[PDB]
Amino acid sequence: GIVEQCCASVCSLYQLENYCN
Amino acid sequence: FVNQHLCGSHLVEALYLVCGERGFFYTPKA
Repeated sequence: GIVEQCCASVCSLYQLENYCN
Repeated sequence: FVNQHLCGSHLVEALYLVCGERGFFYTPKA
C-alpha cells in the first residue's frame, strides 16, 4: 500500500525509476 | 487560497534534483 500513501490516484511507483536506478 | 496542486507525486518528481545525474553522460529526459 504505497500508491495510496503518495496520492489517492494519479501516482505510480514506476515514476521513481525514471530518474533513479 | 492560492490555486496549486501538491501531492506525493510532486515530491516524487522533485527527485530529479539528486537523481538523473548519470554523471557527465547526457541523454533525453527518459
